Amino acid sequence: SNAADKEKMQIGKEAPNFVVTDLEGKKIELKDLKGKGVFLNFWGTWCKPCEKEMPYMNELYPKYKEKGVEIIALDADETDIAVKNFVNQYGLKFPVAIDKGQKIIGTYGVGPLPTSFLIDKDGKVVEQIIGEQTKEQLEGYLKKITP
Repeated sequence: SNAADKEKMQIGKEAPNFVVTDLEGKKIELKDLKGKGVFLNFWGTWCKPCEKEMPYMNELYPKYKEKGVEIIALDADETDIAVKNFVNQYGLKFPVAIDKGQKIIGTYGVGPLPTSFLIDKDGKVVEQIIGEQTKEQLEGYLKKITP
């Protein structure tokens, strides 16, 4: 079997590492991002609260990226075509990746979408956030994990 079968997300403890390819073909490994805050967002193109908040994230991203915060938007296993088209129409600049198999979703215990996790520079999960957030709200979270 695999040890990751029994990996577990705990508030105030190290995030379950994962490895995905983003839509620009680039490798993301969560552990590689130690030194940065990470806003880990689980989403979908059909989820209206996800759709409405993602422009907000997009307007916040340049601001917080320089400050060493990464946004990783994990899509809930839709097609490459459905997702590339969504990202395209919105002009998203932050990393987007499809969680093939919904594996990472399972590891993270995600049900309702959208769900976000705040991961700080140590790679510790500090907060789990459920439901659509406002731009003001999102910026708050992003400040909370600025390195």
